[PDB]
Amino acid sequence: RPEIWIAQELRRIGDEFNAYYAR
Amino acid sequence: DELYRQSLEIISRYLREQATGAKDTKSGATSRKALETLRRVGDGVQRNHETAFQGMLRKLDIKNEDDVKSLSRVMIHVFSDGVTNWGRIVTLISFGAFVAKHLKTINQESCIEPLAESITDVLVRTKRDWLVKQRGWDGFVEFFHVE
Ligand SMILES: [Zn+2]
Ligand SMILES: [Zn+2]
Ligand SMILES: [Zn+2]
Ligand SMILES: [Zn+2]
Repeated sequence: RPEIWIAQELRRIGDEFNAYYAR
Repeated sequence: DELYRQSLEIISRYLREQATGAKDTKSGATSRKALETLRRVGDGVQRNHETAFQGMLRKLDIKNEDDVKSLSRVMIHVFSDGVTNWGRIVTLISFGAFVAKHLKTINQESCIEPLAESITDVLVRTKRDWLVKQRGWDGFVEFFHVE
């Protein structure tokens, strides 16, 4: 539950960073 | 293992800088360039997700400098949906650096080495052929290249 939440926020932020620089 | 040796050099150097706040003077063409990229983009992701990272650190509940096993499972879990990109990778390293910083505040004499080895392990073992396919850190460097 705790590890799942951390993974999901890192994933969200990472994918957002990816999308930006893949412009 | 050049790729492992190179990835650890980059990741340890970045984590050490962030944790202590000082650079190091000491094959580094793409390495120096990867660390330059990491510094710029790493600080980028830390600056705008400060509340989120703090939230994640509390949840992570890190005991000491050797308590990296829960961070390792987190990193495996991030990748477990089958998607790999430099955005995720840079975010994980950037998070490790955030963790390194708070480890130096609850001691001020902690090797950041276990943290770095742990991140480098997940990265290189579990994404080996992925990293090789795009010439390792040149892929990282090119993806985050600004003109
Ligand atoms: Zn999950
Ligand atoms: Zn964001
Ligand atoms: Zn030391
Ligand atoms: Zn250029």
